[PDB]
Amino acid sequence: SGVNNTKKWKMEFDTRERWENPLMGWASTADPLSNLVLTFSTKEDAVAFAEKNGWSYDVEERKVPKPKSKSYGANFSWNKRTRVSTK
Amino acid sequence: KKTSFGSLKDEDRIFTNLYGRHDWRLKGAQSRGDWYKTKEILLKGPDWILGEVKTSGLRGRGGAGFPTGLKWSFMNKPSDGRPKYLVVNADEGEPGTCKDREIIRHDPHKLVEGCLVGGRAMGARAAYIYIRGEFYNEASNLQVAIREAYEAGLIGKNACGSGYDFDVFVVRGAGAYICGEETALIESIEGKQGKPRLKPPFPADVGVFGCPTTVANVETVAVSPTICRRGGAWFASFGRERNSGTKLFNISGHVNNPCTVEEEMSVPLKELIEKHAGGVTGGWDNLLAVIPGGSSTPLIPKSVCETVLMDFDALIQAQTGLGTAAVIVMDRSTDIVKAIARLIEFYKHESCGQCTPCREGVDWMNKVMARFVRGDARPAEIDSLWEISKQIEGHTICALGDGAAWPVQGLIRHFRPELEERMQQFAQQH
Amino acid sequence: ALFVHRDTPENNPETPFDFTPENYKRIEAIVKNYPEGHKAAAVLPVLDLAQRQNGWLPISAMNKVAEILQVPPMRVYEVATFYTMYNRKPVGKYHIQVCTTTPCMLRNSDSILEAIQKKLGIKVGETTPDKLFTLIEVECLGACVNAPMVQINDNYYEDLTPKDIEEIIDELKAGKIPKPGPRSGRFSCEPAGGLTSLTEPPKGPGFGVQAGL
Ligand SMILES: Cc1cc2nc3c(=O)[nH]c(=O)nc-3n(C[C@H](O)[C@H](O)[C@H](O)COP(=O)(O)O)c2cc1C
Ligand code: SF4
Ligand code: FES
Repeated sequence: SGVNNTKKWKMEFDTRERWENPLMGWASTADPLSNLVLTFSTKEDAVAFAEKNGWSYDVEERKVPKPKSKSYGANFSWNKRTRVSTK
Repeated sequence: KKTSFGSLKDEDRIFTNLYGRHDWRLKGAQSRGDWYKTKEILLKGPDWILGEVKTSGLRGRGGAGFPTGLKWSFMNKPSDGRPKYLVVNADEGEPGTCKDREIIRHDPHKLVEGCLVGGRAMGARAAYIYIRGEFYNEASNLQVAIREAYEAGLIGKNACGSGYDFDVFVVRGAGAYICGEETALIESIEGKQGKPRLKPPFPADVGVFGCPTTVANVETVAVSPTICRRGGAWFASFGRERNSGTKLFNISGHVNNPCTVEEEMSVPLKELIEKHAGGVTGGWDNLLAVIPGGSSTPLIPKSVCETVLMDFDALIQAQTGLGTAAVIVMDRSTDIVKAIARLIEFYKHESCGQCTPCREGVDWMNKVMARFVRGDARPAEIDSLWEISKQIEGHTICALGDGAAWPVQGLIRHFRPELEERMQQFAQQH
Repeated sequence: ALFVHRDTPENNPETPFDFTPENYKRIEAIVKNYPEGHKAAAVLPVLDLAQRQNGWLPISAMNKVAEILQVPPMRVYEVATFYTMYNRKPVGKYHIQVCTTTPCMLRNSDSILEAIQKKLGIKVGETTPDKLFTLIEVECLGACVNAPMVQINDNYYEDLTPKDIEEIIDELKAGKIPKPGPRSGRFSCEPAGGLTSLTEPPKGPGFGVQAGL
């Protein structure tokens, strides 16, 4: 439930091939950017960093949980369906 | 004013058939003044009825002691389309308390009239009486009285000729001390597990079936008709101020004659035990400790019991509470640690399990207390037990968690030397 | 006292159960005590009725109550396991319940418990080989001033001594119904050896009534 890993913007790159090492079966890669992750305070900062480095980018809007109406008393409604059958 | 309290007269006693020596059916109840001018009371109006109760100074007899007049007036408001109900708490579960049993089986018509008079004050259409399932015979007595009242026009359509419609329903419990808690009682009537609700909402807004509700103790409701007939001022002439009226007392444990008796509020605890119960077994000096208001209240040692009065404010000063006014007496032959450990074992068996501090905490306290009984512990654990109880108290949904912490705190407060001495004995055998 | 169910030849969803035609009339009156749209309020009394007819609650009985009231079976299971008066295993024809909470403990309820075990030859929680008696300990039964007391089926036997309870068991073995209430001198909750109150004649109607009615 914690939300502390949803505060900052991140930049990541496309995933490329990983293959099995013939000797040990380990996951080999030839992609030098496979583990590169950058943290930014705002979308604008991340976009500016991508442009000056020449990377084409896809920005995705921040998804914020919608505010909800919570009511403990609705659990015992006289005539509504929100009445719970157990606690 | 009155400086000394007690020595109540039979003319001022309310529950005049406490011992069932007279007829409990309508014929007897009517001869004793019940159902008299009930029409006059009903036509006087809810606000007048609430005035008589507010002026009487009546406080809840269920164990929390909230002022009844103020509490009952939360229902005094316009209907919004929902029915309104009065719930009478006849679960009588607190160990040591058996006062409500005598009203139900010997004075049922005071309860039935109390429901009508109290129900009118709140504008309720019906009363549900929740009576613990174990009281099978008492509940059957109550149904006979209700049928008599229905057949005599006293309740039902146009009750007492007042033009007010009232029904009295009796619903039985199935074995659960927690179902005496006001919201757990409501959840039980609705057919669920007896698990208390959080507050808000309060029952006066969302109660049984989601409708406005007031939960009142059997004794609180049963005395209400007489307070209106004889007046609130007459009721307030008893007991210390803010501690008004006559209270039913259960004296059990190590007394010569355990009994139930009606006595004035603020009576000294010593006078109550000796005047009515025949004194402590082995004499007063054989007293070790008393639990004044049922198992939920902390014990007090003999030194406090010497001068303490029996009312809400007097016993709060002695670091306890009036509770249900059920006096459990323990003489010096008692294994005090064991006696309190059996009470924690009771709360362990009665916890509903809903909320963490009681579900886990009370069971934790039981395991520690069992070890304290044998002394198989270290003195440093006494302060751990004190701290654990303080994490249960005031963090639970309902007051059962508080009622399990208090007996532990009372034992540690007044009998710490006994606990440590027992631990020393155990260690020297090992 | 397991709070899970495992199907058994004598206790499985196919175990025969059904209310009698007479009990369906009682069930109908129970359901009318509650507002329309809240038939679930009848679960506790209808479940208890099934136990009175049958003596205990097979899972089939719980499934029947759920079906009659249009209630999910799990919600009936929750109630059957929450409340201790419901018997989810068959009990003896006489279910002896000894209160052992502190107020009854202080008046020597252990001697009562010891006597019943010696006379019946069982330990707490067991049934006699003839399935006549089941013995358990219980919490306060709300008869504390009358301790030590027991409850057998729907009756309270109070102010007991080891001799008194051994008599009651002997009466139940022979089939007689023993009168409930204190087995000592007194009748109910009065002080033993004489009333210390309520010795005057009760006042009549209209006594002390405030002016203005
Ligand atoms: C665990 C627990 C058990 C209770 N049992 C009872 C009871 O048996 N009878 C009762 O009147 N109140 C009982 N109460 C108190 C009720 O919750 C409530 O305060 C009372 O019914 C209000 O009625 P009153 O205003 O007349 O005191 C209990 C409370 C708790 C926390
Ligand atoms: S304090 Fe205990 S009885 Fe009360 S709601 Fe929490 S778990 Fe249930
Ligand atoms: S302690 Fe046994 S009836 Fe209350």
